[PDB]
Amino acid sequence: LVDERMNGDGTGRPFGVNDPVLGWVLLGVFGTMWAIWFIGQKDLGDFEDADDGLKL
Amino acid sequence: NIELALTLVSLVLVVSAGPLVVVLLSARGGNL
Amino acid sequence: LTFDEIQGLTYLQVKGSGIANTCPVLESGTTNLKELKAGSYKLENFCIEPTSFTVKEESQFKGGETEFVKTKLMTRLTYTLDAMSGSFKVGSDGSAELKEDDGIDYAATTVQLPGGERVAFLFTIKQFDGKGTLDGIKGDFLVPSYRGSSFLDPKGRGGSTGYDNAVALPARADAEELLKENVKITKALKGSAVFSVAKVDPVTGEIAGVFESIQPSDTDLGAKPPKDIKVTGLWYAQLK
Amino acid sequence: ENSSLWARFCEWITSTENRLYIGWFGVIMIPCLLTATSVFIIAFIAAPPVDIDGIREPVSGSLLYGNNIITGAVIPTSNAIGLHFYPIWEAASLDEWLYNGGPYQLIVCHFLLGVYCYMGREWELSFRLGMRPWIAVAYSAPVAAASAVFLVYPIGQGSFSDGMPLGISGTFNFMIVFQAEHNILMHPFHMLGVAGVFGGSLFSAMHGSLVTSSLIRETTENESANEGYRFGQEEETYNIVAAHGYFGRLIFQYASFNNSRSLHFFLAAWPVIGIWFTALGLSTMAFNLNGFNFNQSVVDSQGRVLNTWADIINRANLGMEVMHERNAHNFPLDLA
Amino acid sequence: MLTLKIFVYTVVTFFVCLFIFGFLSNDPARNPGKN
Amino acid sequence: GLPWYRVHTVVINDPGRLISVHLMHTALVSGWAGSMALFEISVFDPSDPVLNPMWRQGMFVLPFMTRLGITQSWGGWTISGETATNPGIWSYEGVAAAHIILSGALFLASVW
Amino acid sequence: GRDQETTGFAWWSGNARLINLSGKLLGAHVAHAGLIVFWAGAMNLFEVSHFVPEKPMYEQGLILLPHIATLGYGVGPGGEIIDTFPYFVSGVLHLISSAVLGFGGVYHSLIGPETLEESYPFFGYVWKDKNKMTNILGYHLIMLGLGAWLLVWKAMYFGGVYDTWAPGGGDVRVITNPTTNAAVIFGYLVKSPFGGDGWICSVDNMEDIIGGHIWIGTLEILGGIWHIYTTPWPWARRAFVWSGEAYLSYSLGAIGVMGFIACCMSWFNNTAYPSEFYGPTGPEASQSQAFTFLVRDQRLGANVASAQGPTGLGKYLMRSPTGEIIFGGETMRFWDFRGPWLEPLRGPNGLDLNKLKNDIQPWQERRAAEYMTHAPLGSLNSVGGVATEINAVNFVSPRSWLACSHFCLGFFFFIGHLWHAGRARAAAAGFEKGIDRFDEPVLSMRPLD
Amino acid sequence: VNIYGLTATALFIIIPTSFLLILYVKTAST
Amino acid sequence: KLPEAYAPFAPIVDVLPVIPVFFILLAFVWQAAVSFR
Amino acid sequence: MEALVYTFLLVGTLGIIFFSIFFRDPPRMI
Amino acid sequence: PNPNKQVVELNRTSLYWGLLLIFVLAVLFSSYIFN
Ligand SMILES: CCCCCCCCCCCCCCCCCC(=O)OC[C@H](CO[C@@H]1O[C@H](CO[C@H]2O[C@H](CO)[C@H](O)[C@H](O)[C@H]2O)[C@H](O)[C@H](O)[C@H]1O)OC(=O)CCCCCCCCCCCCCCCCC
Ligand code: CLA
Ligand code: CLA
Ligand code: CLA
Ligand code: CLA
Ligand code: CLA
Ligand SMILES: CCCCCCCCCCCCCCCC(=O)OC[C@H](CO[C@@H]1O[C@H](CS(=O)(=O)O)[C@@H](O)[C@H](O)[C@H]1O)OC(=O)CCCCCCCCCCCCCCC
Ligand SMILES: CC1=C(/C=C/C(C)=C/C=C/C(C)=C/C=C/C=C(C)/C=C/C=C(C)/C=C/C2=C(C)CCCC2(C)C)C(C)(C)CCC1
Ligand code: OEX
Ligand SMILES: [Cl-]
Ligand SMILES: [Cl-]
Ligand SMILES: [Fe+2]
Repeated sequence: LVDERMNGDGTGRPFGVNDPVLGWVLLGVFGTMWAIWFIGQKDLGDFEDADDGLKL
Repeated sequence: NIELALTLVSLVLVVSAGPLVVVLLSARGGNL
Repeated sequence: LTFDEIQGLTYLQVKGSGIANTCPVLESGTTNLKELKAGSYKLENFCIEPTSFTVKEESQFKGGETEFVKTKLMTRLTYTLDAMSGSFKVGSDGSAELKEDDGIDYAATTVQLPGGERVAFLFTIKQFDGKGTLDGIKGDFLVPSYRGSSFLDPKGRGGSTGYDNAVALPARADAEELLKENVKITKALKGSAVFSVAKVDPVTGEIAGVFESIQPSDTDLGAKPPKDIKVTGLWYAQLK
Repeated sequence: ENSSLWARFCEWITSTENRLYIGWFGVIMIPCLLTATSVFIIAFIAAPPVDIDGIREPVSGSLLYGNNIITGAVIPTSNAIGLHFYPIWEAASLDEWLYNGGPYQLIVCHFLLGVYCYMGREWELSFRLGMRPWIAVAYSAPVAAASAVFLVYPIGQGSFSDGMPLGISGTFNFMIVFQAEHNILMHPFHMLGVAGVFGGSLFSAMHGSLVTSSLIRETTENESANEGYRFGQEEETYNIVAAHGYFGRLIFQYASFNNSRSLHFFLAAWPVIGIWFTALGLSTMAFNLNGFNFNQSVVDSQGRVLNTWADIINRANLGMEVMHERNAHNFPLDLA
Repeated sequence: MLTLKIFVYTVVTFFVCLFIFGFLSNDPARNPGKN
Repeated sequence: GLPWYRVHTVVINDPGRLISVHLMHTALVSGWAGSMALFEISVFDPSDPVLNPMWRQGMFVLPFMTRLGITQSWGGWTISGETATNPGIWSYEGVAAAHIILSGALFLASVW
Repeated sequence: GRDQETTGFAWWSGNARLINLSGKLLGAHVAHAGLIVFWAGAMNLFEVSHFVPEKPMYEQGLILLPHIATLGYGVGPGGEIIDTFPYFVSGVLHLISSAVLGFGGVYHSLIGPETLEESYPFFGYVWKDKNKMTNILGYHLIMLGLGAWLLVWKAMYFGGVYDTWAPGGGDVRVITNPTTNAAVIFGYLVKSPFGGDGWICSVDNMEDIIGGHIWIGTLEILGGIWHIYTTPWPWARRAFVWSGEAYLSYSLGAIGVMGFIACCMSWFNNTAYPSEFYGPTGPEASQSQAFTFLVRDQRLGANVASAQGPTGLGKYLMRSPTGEIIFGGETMRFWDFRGPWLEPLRGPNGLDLNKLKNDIQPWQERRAAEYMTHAPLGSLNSVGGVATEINAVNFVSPRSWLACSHFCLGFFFFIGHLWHAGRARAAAAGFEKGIDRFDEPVLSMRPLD
Repeated sequence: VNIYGLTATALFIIIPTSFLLILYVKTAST
Repeated sequence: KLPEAYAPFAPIVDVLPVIPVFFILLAFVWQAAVSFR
Repeated sequence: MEALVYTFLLVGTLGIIFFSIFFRDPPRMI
Repeated sequence: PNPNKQVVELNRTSLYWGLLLIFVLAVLFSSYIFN
């Protein structure tokens, strides 16, 4: 046909991914920043006992 | 029109039935 | 995809894919072009899919030649002519007659020039009557006016409905600018198209090929000169 | 040191010592409202004309296409798209995106997602400064009204082409067409919204003048009275008793508010509740609930129609609806 | 166009994961009020 | 205090304000370069390069872009008299924008 | 009763007095749950008494009877109402149960204990006890999970539910094969909310609906058992506020989204909200108009395919932006509409005009002409046209009442989220009464902020 | 009478006139 | 309409939906009776 | 031509917004 | 707290030279500018 499309306007794809690299973008960027948060979780407090939130 | 009149009688017996709780409970007792 | 691969899909699977804008390719069948049996055929599922839109644009420069330039498409996927009914006749030697009567045989389409000029047109083959051998079914269709007669401009002027003058300029309501207020010309022009049958599948009664048409663009109800647009691409039909 | 990379980033994002506070809503608010700001200014100036109505006539809204500040607008998305999601990457060319009203849906998606997070960080800085939270609840009323015009009314009508145009004269078209199709003037929630902005302008002038007319004499007549207040002074620079005891004389004594804290709650609650209703009134007419239709309501004996002022509003209403979107309608009922 | 879509999905998920893990990184303790 | 012709000598003693005040001049020079190239493109007539060329039309900074390779435009036209099929990013308007984007970046650096 | 100076709450915020009063708060909810069941009993019998069989269910202002009709009680093929007595039993069983819920709600509000902590330790709770809060959260998920299995049992075993997509017209269909495929069920959830997707408002058949409630039934039974036997993990201690007003604000933001979802659910969907009972959707009535004049004018000797409109796009049939043959006009925006009267005319490549020139059925033009004159536009005094329409009919669609009420309720409960989540986060921090006036934290900050 | 020279005259007046007025009224108040 | 063994009780049914509007009003009467303490 | 004047008035208004935030007269306490 | 802060001064005799200079240049050159 005349031009080139991505062809996903009304297809209902999961999180709008149609190249599998887009799903690894979703997992890579979430996973990179989950890991930065997880390693940095030692500076956030060890809320280990049961009554250890901001409560009233 | 008895079907319209009973609807008004049913309205008055119910629209009083709330304050009649509040009035009677104010007179005798009063723990409201 | 073939015709049977399209019809083996549900509506929600073909929706939003661009498959619905395409003619069925004729994968089975050979290019021998003679085992097509002579005689008359009423021609249904006749569909035409273009591949290029080039317009005869005058050159930007002063001594430049006027050729057909590559364009990019503004309307999205609304340009395939599809499901046209008509009659198809072939001779004993190879002389063929293509004719369509009803169907979706027009497609309004805006296309943009390299330079920023948006030329709009309706891609049609409507009321086609073409004769000739299976490499060329040369004939002429008509191009109707791109807007109807009851179309109204931004100032409310139009052919059938409308003011017929510039009402917001009450002293110069009718003046020497009556080219675009006093006449809204909706005269239909003519276009020529060349079909060439390329593949025959006689066991199913399916024939396909390549088409080439040239048609006028748009006159803005008689306010700009219409430009010539060369449309090429594929086509497909079902003899049955 | 002991602090990680993420922990020093959290103490910078939530830092109250930034000049503009960021917060965790500001890592959404800033890259959204810089995206929508940059593509607004480029499309208000230089966008090519837009097929708003889906009928393949383009509508110009840009300064470079013969528009001024009043008549220029970022044109809403095409009617052929509807509520479909049309980003840049779903177009073939960038010019097809520009032709079909693509810039509008990119502004509106980032603007709405930016004002939802602007509301979130008005909460957040209040929590970081030790404040009570509900300035965000007050800002939810222009947020809901922005959400009604750009999101909810397109959702109800089925196209972003029915969303409000991003411009001055495009807004006016949006209002005039709305009153023809929904009769917004005869809707009580718009009536309450007008009472919120007429009351909110009355009360801004009322509270603004009683405080100004009760200023303690601190300066001379050679210097403005606004120099009698020092920023950070702990005394209270006007006389609330003299202001109350004046407005008490003016209408009624118990009509006034002797409580300045109760005064400023009512001063907040009259516009915010009024705009809450006209944001919902716009959102109920999004679903075509419409305004009161009292047309041919007064009828005399022998069954004949006496006109009212509502019948004259209808003559002004049905003049607009026979002329709005003048080429779109092939069929006699504007159901879209 | 796909290069733009990959880039926007890296960008948007960068800022969404800043949002989510920011409130998971002990937001309710970032008050001036002591208890 | 100082006379009117001596005001800029507050910068002779501190080098940090000397960065900031050359950055503002550099933002104005490239801010002129993009603005003059936008003005010249908006009035240039690329129709006849043979008998109405750029020096005939008053173009001053357009022969300096064209001297170092920039021959194509985002309006399709070129200088040699043909259509640009791929203008690229380094058009006349791309460079007229690349100097304005640099003008605002140098502006912010001067405020810093 | 209780007063201001012993609580610090005025009369206008006096339900906030019973935050830490577990028994009073229980009677507050059970008496309120009496009202929801009382309204559902009373408004059901109001709609049974005012039901007229000569008129459609959507014409009469009925919003609760289409819910019992969608379950398939008392409906026939094509949405015809067989009997009204199944709608009467649903009204009385709620109206009688409301007195039982009303009794114990009045009981625990007046006579029952103020805090049921020391006498009834199973029901007692402190808001900061994170084990007991998940324990009560787990009990109610099992109730929501077993409630979701009632819809599955009624569709699979107890007579079936109304399928508007059934072959032979819409009637009650036992859903023998509910869709338990996780790629299909969790494909709605990750779908985009925009045009052509509609997040979960496009669920197009009842097999995905009933098979989806198998998933929501099992996950809530499993997620209830999960919260009974666990406490929130330390990352969840770190993120939440653990007060009773916080738990309210968590529920208010969750339920304010659900009001927005059911707003767009009843407006767009016609499978869980069948058009025989709720009337046509916004998209359905606008597509019904273009279909009605495509059959009117085709019988008057006009080719509906070759007919060019005044703009040049096609008056009756045009092409979708993804290439489907759709209806022309301003209803090009609703081209992704699917309806059970329209889908018999639709092939792969959009609508099939060969099928549409020869095989328009007489029942389809009956139903599409009904939907055009019952478009979901009306007025606030229930007039029933565009705003430029005279007082002739008496109609506002239930879809127009269901969407408009639940956007407003969904909007205010988002405001109630912003109120209580701001307050509970600030009241747990200590500064909900105001600035301390001794250590104002702005005064310990560096100026030129 | 051109658009340039009528406003180039006005800018060569007012931009240096007012600049000198900015510096004088600054100075005469000291 | 209702089943015909209950249609004489249809006058009571037309009053039954508005009753939860009276329940929010009863909270204001009860608070007026204790003088809004 | 007038579009050049329009953008200069819009850039000039956004300039004052930039100076009113980042070069405001700072509120001195006490 | 920049130590390099100076003030500009312009007395009225320098105002009268400056205003004269830009009017005499406008008397001179504008005959050529209007051409
Ligand atoms: C088309 C597809 C689209 C994409 C899919 C979209 C849907 C995705 C939805 C998935 C579900 C998401 C739910 C995540 C919940 C996270 C909640 C959380 O904050 O979770 C918080 C908890 C915290 O856990 C606890 O964290 C603690 C932190 O300790 C630290 O601090 C302690 C003191 O506090 C001690 O000092 C200790 O020594 C120190 O280590 C302890 O370590 C505990 O052991 C530990 O259990 O995290 C945990 O439980 C585990 C968290 C879950 C696992 C996360 C995996 C992330 C992805 C991995 C894959 C990446 C791929 C990369 C690709 C690269 C190439 C491109
Ligand atoms: C690279 C070039 C350069 C640089 C950095 C300087 C820098 C300086 N000069 Mg020198 N100067 C230069 C070129 C330069 N000059 C040239 C070419 C001349 C000959 C005309 C002079 C003659 C000169 C004198 C006679 C004096 C200075 C002085 C100064 C100092 C203060 C300037 C001031 O306050 O102006 C303030 C200027 C104004 C407030 C307005 C000036 C407006 C005029 C009309 C120009 C209009 C601006 C125009 C838009 C820009 C176009 C310029 C063009 C080159 C592109 C400063 C150290 C003074 C000094 O040393 O102080 C002790 C001093 O007395 N300069
Ligand atoms: C759904 C609405 C609802 C519910 C269930 C409650 C429930 C409650 N409120 Mg709240 N309240 C409400 C709305 C509600 N309120 C509203 C709208 C306001 C603002 C006006 C208030 C303002 C308010 C204040 C200011 C206070 C309460 C308090 C209370 C509690 C004690 C009640 C009491 O002592 O009354 C005694 C009153 C009566 C006995 C009067 C008679 C009312 C009865 C219950 C009506 C029952 C009628 C019904 C038909 C009976 C059916 C019986 C069955 C067998 C069929 C109670 C749990 C108090 C509290 O916090 O306690 C610590 C308190 O101080 N309320
Ligand atoms: C929220 C869900 C909901 C929905 C979608 C509907 C929808 C409908 N109802 Mg039902 N109804 C509801 C709740 C609902 N109702 C409740 C809670 C009750 C009990 C009171 C009833 C009782 C009821 C009866 C008795 C009847 C209906 C009828 C109707 C129909 C027409 C209604 C009409 O004309 O409204 C007109 C529009 C309004 C009244 C606007 C409401 C706006 C409210 C009042 C807020 C106003 C804002 C204001 C400032 C706040 C007030 C407080 C402030 C002063 C402090 C329609 C199908 C009628 C029908 O068709 O029967 C077959 C009918 O006879 N309803
Ligand atoms: C009424 C429902 C309800 C409620 C209120 C809770 C409440 C809670 N659960 Mg429980 N849970 C429930 C139902 C519920 N649960 C059910 C039904 C299941 C079974 C599936 C579980 C299984 C479960 C587990 C296994 C765990 C919890 C945990 C928790 C706690 C923290 C949850 C949290 O912060 O999520 C925050 C959510 C996220 C960070 C996910 C990101 C969300 C974004 C929006 C993306 C979501 C994508 C997803 C596919 C949905 C897409 C559609 C969406 C856009 C609508 C909290 C006490 C945790 C805990 O401490 O329990 C001990 C825990 O580990 N829950
Ligand atoms: C299920 C939801 C829920 C629950 C349990 C609570 C519970 C509570 N709220 Mg919250 N609130 C909610 C939703 C909820 N609220 C929502 C949705 C909003 C936004 C509108 C608010 C806004 C809000 C404020 C602003 C305040 C509370 C307060 C309170 C406390 C006492 C309230 C009281 O005595 O009422 C007394 C009842 C009245 C005075 C009568 C009000 C009736 C109004 C006018 C509506 C009338 C109904 C009308 C038909 C609706 C028209 C709208 C329609 C068009 C949709 C209590 C903890 C107060 C508090 O102490 O904070 C902790 C407080 O100041 N709430
Ligand atoms: C490019 C953006 C868009 C352009 C918009 C065009 C219209 C702009 C209208 C607004 C003009 C400014 C209004 C008044 C500002 C003010 O008084 O600031 C007061 C502050 C004083 O603060 C103090 O300044 C002190 C230095 S001093 O005292 O000034 O020497 C410093 O030490 C101290 O820290 C500080 O507190 O000034 C400064 O900080 C720096 C001097 C600002 C000089 C004026 C700039 C004029 C605009 C030129 C921009 C380029 C234009 C050409 C290109 C388009
Ligand atoms: C006297 C005279 C002279 C001189 C003149 C001059 C010197 C002029 C100047 C001029 C100039 C010097 C100009 C300039 C301009 C500039 C501009 C115009 C700029 C702009 C910029 C911008 C606009 C930017 C923006 C931005 C930012 C801010 C950031 C980033 C982003 C953006 C891009 C947006 C001479 C000797 C020659 C002779 C004649 C006369
Ligand atoms: O989009 Mn804007 O305005 Ca809601 O009606 Mn139909 O569509 Mn359209 O016309 Mn009328
Ligand atoms: Cl219009
Ligand atoms: Cl139409
Ligand atoms: Fe005040």
